[PDB]
Amino acid sequence: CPLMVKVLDAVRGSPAINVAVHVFRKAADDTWEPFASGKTSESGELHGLTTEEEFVEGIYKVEIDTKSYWKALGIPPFHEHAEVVFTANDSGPRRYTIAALLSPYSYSTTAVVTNP
Amino acid sequence: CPLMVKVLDAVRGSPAINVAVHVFRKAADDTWEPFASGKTSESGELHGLTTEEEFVEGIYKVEIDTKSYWKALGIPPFHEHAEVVFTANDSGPRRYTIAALLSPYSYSTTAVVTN
Amino acid sequence: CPLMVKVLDAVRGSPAINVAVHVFRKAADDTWEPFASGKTSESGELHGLTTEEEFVEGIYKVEIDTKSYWKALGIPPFHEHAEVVFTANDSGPRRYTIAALLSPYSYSTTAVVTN
Amino acid sequence: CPLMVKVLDAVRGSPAINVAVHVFRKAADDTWEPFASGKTSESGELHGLTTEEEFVEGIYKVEIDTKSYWKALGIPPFHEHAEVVFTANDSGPRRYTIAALLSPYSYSTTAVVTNP
Ligand SMILES: [Cl-]
Ligand SMILES: [Cl-]
Ligand code: NA
Ligand code: NA
Repeated sequence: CPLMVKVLDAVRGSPAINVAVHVFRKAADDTWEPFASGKTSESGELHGLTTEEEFVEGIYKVEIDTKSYWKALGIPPFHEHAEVVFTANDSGPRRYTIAALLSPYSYSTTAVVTNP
Repeated sequence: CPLMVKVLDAVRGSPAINVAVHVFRKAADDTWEPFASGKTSESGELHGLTTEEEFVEGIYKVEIDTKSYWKALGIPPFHEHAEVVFTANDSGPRRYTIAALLSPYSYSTTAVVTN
Repeated sequence: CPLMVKVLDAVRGSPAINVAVHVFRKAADDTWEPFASGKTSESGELHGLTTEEEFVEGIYKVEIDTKSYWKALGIPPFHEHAEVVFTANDSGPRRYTIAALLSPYSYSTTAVVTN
Repeated sequence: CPLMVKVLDAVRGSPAINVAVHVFRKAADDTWEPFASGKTSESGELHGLTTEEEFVEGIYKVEIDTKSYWKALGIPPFHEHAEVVFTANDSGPRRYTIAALLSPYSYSTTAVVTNP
């Protein structure tokens, strides 16, 4: 599991469940190519997006579909989605956790990068 | 002037208006002594808490009354208040902006310190 | 005026100065068209990106060039940039402040929307 | 495990390790009485602070010793500590996770309250 996504809801104080997440990898022509996707679980987590073999160095984008999440709760949101863009680097063994904390008009995102 | 408080509401995307703020300063006996208080304006800001003369070196606590703010909006919040504790003016006078971004079950606080 | 960007540095407790910001607007063909750009001032603010006349309804993307900011300060950052995507002016004209609070491996963004 | 504390470092993108955490419970005389304490682990977590039996309804304070953490890293910080104050409420079964994300001049705290 080299890449995991965790989403929290700051209004309810809970995991953000059933949030759609789309991952893209930047192609040689500078376009975003679909890479992996899923929906967060009851724990607000999305595991098994990729493998160590496929997750090579590159520029990746994680799109978290926040607007659909808030609309389902009946809360008017600001953003279309949250976008997290970063370079994956082979500086020794690494695991990446992309965390996001959501509010209707604000979000925060943190990366937790560890040596397993 | 040397100490300002700014509060935003992350649910509405607006300044957090009429939020009560209490400032304390740690005394020689280690107790929290009342220092200043007020309420945020329509812009979510609270100015005029103190003066350069009165705002001496010390340990200060800025208590932002978040629970009362959320309850008045009909939203159940988690925290009793947000507490911001810091040493001020230990390298000479500075201007401090204590900013807070509020959600019902989360908040962030940042300090902007200028010379 | 109707669109302002404000950026703070959570490591230094200061405005984030000289941060490049690029704004795009989604076109009818679903592509991101350049809309405006600039750099934050000594106050961490970027004013004058657009006018009420030009800032019509649409989907906008505000790209804040965080990696270049951190690299210039000698700090290794995680993100390439912070991207803020939103629909603007769909219920008539509004004034938008896009605020961002930066750390090397984390950022937050908030919108303050006024009528 | 009704109460857990998790601390992250936003400068390094890592768990905040060996951070001292002190929990207090508000007494009848309005004073803060020591309740539990510990240091965050290699995962930035602090488990086993209390038990379901002892963790009754009340007002609690979680103090995270951020200044000592940053001083050890040689980074000048703003806050003396981060303080998280809340009422524990018996609205059915509950687990509380107090999360904190630390930067030298800013921190964020979130509560994740779940029904186990
Ligand atoms: Cl003042
Ligand atoms: Cl503008
Ligand atoms: Na994975
Ligand atoms: Na516990």
